[PDB]
Amino acid sequence: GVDIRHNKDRKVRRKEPKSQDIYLRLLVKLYRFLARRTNSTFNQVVLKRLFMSRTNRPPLSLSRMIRKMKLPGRENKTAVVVGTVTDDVRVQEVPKLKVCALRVTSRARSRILKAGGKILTFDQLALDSPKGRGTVLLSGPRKGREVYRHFGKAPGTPHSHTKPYVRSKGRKFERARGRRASRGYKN
Amino acid sequence: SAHLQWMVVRNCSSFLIKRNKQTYSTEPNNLKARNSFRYNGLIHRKTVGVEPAADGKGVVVVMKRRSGQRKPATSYVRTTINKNARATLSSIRHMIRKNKYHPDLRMAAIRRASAILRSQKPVM
Amino acid sequence: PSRLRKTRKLRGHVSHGHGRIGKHRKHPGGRGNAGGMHHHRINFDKYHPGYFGKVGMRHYHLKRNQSFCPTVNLDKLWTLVSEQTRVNAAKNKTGAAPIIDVVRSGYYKVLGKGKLPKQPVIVKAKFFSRRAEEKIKGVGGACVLVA
Amino acid sequence: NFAELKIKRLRKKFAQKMLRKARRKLIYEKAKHYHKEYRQMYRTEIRMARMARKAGNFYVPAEPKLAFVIRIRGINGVSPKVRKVLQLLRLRQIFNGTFVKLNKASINMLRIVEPYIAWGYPNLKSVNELIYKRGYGKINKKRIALTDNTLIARSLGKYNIICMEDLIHEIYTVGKHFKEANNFLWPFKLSSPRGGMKKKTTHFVEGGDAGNREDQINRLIRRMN
Amino acid sequence: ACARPLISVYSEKGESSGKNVTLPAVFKAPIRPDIVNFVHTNLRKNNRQPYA
Amino acid sequence: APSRNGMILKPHFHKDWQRRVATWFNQPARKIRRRKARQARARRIAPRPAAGP
RNA sequence: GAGAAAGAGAGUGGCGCGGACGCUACGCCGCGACGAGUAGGAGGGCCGCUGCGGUGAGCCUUGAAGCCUAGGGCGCGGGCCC
RNA sequence: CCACGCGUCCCCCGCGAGCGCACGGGGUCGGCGGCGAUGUCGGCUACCCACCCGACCCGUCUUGAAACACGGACCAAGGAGUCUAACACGUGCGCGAGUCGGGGGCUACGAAAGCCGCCGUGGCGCAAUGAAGGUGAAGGCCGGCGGCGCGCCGCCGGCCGAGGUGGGAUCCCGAGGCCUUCCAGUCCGCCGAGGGCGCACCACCGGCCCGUCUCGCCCGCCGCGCCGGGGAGGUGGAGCACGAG
RNA sequence: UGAAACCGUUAAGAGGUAAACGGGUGGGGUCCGCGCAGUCCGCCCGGAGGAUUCAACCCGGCGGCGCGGUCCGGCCGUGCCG
Ligand SMILES: [Mg+2]
Ligand SMILES: [Mg+2]
Ligand SMILES: [Mg+2]
Ligand SMILES: [Mg+2]
Ligand SMILES: [Mg+2]
Ligand SMILES: [Mg+2]
Ligand SMILES: [Mg+2]
Ligand SMILES: [Mg+2]
Ligand SMILES: [Mg+2]
Ligand SMILES: [Mg+2]
Ligand SMILES: [Mg+2]
Ligand SMILES: [Mg+2]
Ligand SMILES: [Mg+2]
Ligand SMILES: [Mg+2]
Ligand SMILES: [Mg+2]
Ligand SMILES: [Mg+2]
Ligand SMILES: [Mg+2]
Ligand SMILES: [Mg+2]
Ligand SMILES: [Mg+2]
Ligand SMILES: [Mg+2]
Ligand SMILES: [Mg+2]
Ligand SMILES: [Mg+2]
Ligand SMILES: [Mg+2]
Ligand SMILES: [Mg+2]
Ligand SMILES: [Mg+2]
Ligand SMILES: [Mg+2]
Ligand SMILES: [Mg+2]
Ligand SMILES: [Mg+2]
Repeated sequence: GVDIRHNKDRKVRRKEPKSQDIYLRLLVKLYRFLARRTNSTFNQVVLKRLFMSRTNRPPLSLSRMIRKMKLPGRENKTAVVVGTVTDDVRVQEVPKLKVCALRVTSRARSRILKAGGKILTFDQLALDSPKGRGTVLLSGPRKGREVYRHFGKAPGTPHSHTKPYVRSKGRKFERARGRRASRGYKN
Repeated sequence: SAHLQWMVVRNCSSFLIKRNKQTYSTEPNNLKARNSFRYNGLIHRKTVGVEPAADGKGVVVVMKRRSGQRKPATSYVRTTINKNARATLSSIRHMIRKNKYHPDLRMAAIRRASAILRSQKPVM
Repeated sequence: PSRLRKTRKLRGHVSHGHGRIGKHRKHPGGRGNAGGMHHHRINFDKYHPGYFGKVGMRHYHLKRNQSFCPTVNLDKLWTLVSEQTRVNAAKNKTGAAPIIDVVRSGYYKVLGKGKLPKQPVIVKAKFFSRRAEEKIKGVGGACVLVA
Repeated sequence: NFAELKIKRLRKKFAQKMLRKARRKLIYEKAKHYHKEYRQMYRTEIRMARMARKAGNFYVPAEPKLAFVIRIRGINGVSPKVRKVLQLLRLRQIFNGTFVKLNKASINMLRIVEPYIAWGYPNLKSVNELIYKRGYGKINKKRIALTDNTLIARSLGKYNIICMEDLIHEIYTVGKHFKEANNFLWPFKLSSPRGGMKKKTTHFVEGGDAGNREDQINRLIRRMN
Repeated sequence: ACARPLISVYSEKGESSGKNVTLPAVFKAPIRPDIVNFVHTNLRKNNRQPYA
Repeated sequence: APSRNGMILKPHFHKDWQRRVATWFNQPARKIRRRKARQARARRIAPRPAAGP
């Protein structure tokens, strides 16, 4: 007999992507090699972010791309997301960028290549910098989805600003007893 | 390329057969006849195949050239070796080694040619 | 696909994933949304506050077409008109401001959220925010009304 | 060319061979110095008892700094305050053993688990033969048997513990890096006792095996491994 | 890849003609058996009569 | 018996709805019937505008 | 595999034609610790049934499906092959 | 005695060659002997029988079933979480501030498939808040003109421009150093004290929009009015704060 | 086609703690191994053989690539410019 519990004995991570497309799995076959035979911890983060889900790879937009590139120090540096560099239309000027992503929106490709930057993908990033030397890794807003507004401390409860699941927003749809001091009680 | 069409062929090919907890592959230019990446003959640019001859005796050796990849009729060149068992194997060894032609299959082709010639010398 | 579903793994298990003590009975809590104020009050007040009661003025023959007034923000104002107009506005030394009819794009009201780039405009709309028209004045440009 | 590129390979190989030979002479003379130190430690507590009796006084020897706990009661039906103390003593299975240094913070832990452990003051032969026969090491949180000095030296080189008698010296003569040296050791999987226990449930004072059995833990160790 | 070879046009006698058209870019689109199997699954369910 | 969290909702299936159900399996049959009728009308009014007045 | 952060680094000045296996990378290999279980949850099935699109230049009157068996067997097992 | 040479200054009293034995990173023999054609060899399993040890009949509801609890004589076949709709979340796929033709139309398998784009009507999303009339999501700096007993701007010209603090995977810089005979000595790679620019996210402080309350002064004109706009300070919101559908 | 429960008969075996079961062997069957003088496979040495025989050269064909540092000519660019 051994006095240990087995509740968390199985760690819960991914070790392969749940996707079944072959180009992503060739990227995985490349970065498995580049993560265990380099001492760069960039390749482990790229390998771990290739496994992740669509909701764990949120799209990073172009006006946040350029904004996080306009910080000092990180000039003429390539810059890497693992998700999708979408266009942002509420920005007019666009500097030249060295972007490296899995899939870039066609309008964002036109926007970047018009400004004169270049768009690598990951098999080109491996040839350009195997240890990831001189990169800026970025990621989209992971709490950007609307389902992280329904989460947390429940409504009908003091100091909990949670959007409740309501079938149609109006004045008749959950405004009346929990929501008012006049009728019932306020939270 | 090669690694995409391997990941297409690897579970979906008509040459693959799977029974009795053993996996095989029946493409004509396969050495050791097993489903793997090194041995599959349809995929690569350069490929060695060993077949018994159209005659009862002799070993034909199949070499995939580099130019007509998309051209199947003018892609594979045949050469027939109807000789003694030692010089047949030295011919196949010189063709694979000294031409730098896909050197991982260098011993598997010699094993296969040695297994063909044993079947062609008469039954006990 | 029933081949992938749960019931293919629950054959042989004599309760089929619903328990021996509490059997899978038919309707143990009432049908539907039953018992709002009686025995599911804890759920309807921990998770749907405001669900019971009346509030506000009853408006009988409401027509969603009288109150049609869609909005657009100033940071996507220039996305209405093609890029050549604003490029030529940046290249023009005359000071000829481009004319942008937001109603032609399909937005009646202009609200002002974002930074608006510094070159003039003639923005014509059906309504305006206070901050939107003064952002248009701050870039220097006119707010034309239209009915 | 491969003329100087050849010879500098065996230059580097001969360099590290002589380095390994210097290390073996180092740990040889460290073991000799330890044998001298243990002779002096054994003879001085006889010397000072003799010089106390020669005057007619008494020589109280020092209270020992090192005990060896063994878990003699099983998994089942353990009170949780008794359970957490055993988990911090790393006595999880039945018949595990652990070296434990003594102080007020530890004796009051051991009296909480007095019904479940047998512990006493282990002899130099006990601390030797436990390390050599049943002593393994928590290397990369795995359990690798101590077969060579490099398994000890790679984990405990920065505490200047680089052979096996360095580990034995740090355990027995309880040193500065006793915490690290002992937590290196995996808990000793001792066998069930040959001959047999007296009585598992009652204390050693009342004719049993639980609790403090000070000099008599060595008789238990000799037949548990 | 990026390259577009020059694909020959064959006469009805079998042998190659002098006509020689370049390979269109459709033949360099990505090969995805996942998307092919998914669309084949969901579209072969459309030519299907009811039963009850 | 509602669970932890979700929309409380009003499905209008309290009536007998399986008796009154409109299956659309004649959708391509009507999309052939209309264009056959339309080709016949466009042949019938022979030079006149096919859409009508 | 070596107790000690890092180059079996480049440069300038004083005959015999030979070398096993491998790597379905979803593959193969190496260590360590562990294995109770009802209600329940999840994973893997080269476990099984019926039909459909592909495929095996599949099988079959020189005897398929089914059924029987003191025959030979494989798999922890569902089952399966002679 | 795990001590072995010589040469140099001063304190104190970096490649020697061979063989061999092995308590040395898990067993080998480079050791043997018998019996085998119609009476014998192997076959763990599957057939019958014998013996020792073990051994209550399943399902079930139950705190507890072998129960003097109910169901069941035996066998073959049929036999019970399905389908539609709504919702929620997790996953995979396409596109992406958009997205979708599902309704219509145009041209055996095929009632499929393709196509429309001045068929995006429309749905969802890109904006919230208020019962409602409604309103509807940064600012900062300079020059001029007890307004004086807004050193604080009413209005204009110019400029910077879209928060901060802590933690933060990644990266960037580099005091020094990674030897082959030694010194100077460049290039490539690597390690690293210390220091940065800090993703996502979390916590906190700010800021903006809508409702509400309080305090208070100023501005606008086609209608100078029971008109309209504005600020400061709390507070209510399923908000904004460089999309995420 | 002709299963199962159930039954008749033949053969074998057994029988006083109802039968049946798990673990362990033993005995008897029944068939199988087509057992019943027991494996081959490379390299070397020797002994007898038999070939139209190897190496090197010459001619022809086919193929691969220190890359012809830089041979001539094409075609392509999800490259640029005039
Ligand atoms: Mg155990
Ligand atoms: Mg458990
Ligand atoms: Mg768990
Ligand atoms: Mg169960
Ligand atoms: Mg359930
Ligand atoms: Mg029950
Ligand atoms: Mg229940
Ligand atoms: Mg109950
Ligand atoms: Mg139910
Ligand atoms: Mg009541
Ligand atoms: Mg007990
Ligand atoms: Mg005994
Ligand atoms: Mg429930
Ligand atoms: Mg278990
Ligand atoms: Mg018994
Ligand atoms: Mg019951
Ligand atoms: Mg009951
Ligand atoms: Mg009862
Ligand atoms: Mg119970
Ligand atoms: Mg009873
Ligand atoms: Mg009764
Ligand atoms: Mg009952
Ligand atoms: Mg009954
Ligand atoms: Mg739910
Ligand atoms: Mg999702
Ligand atoms: Mg709607
Ligand atoms: Mg009949
Ligand atoms: Mg009889």
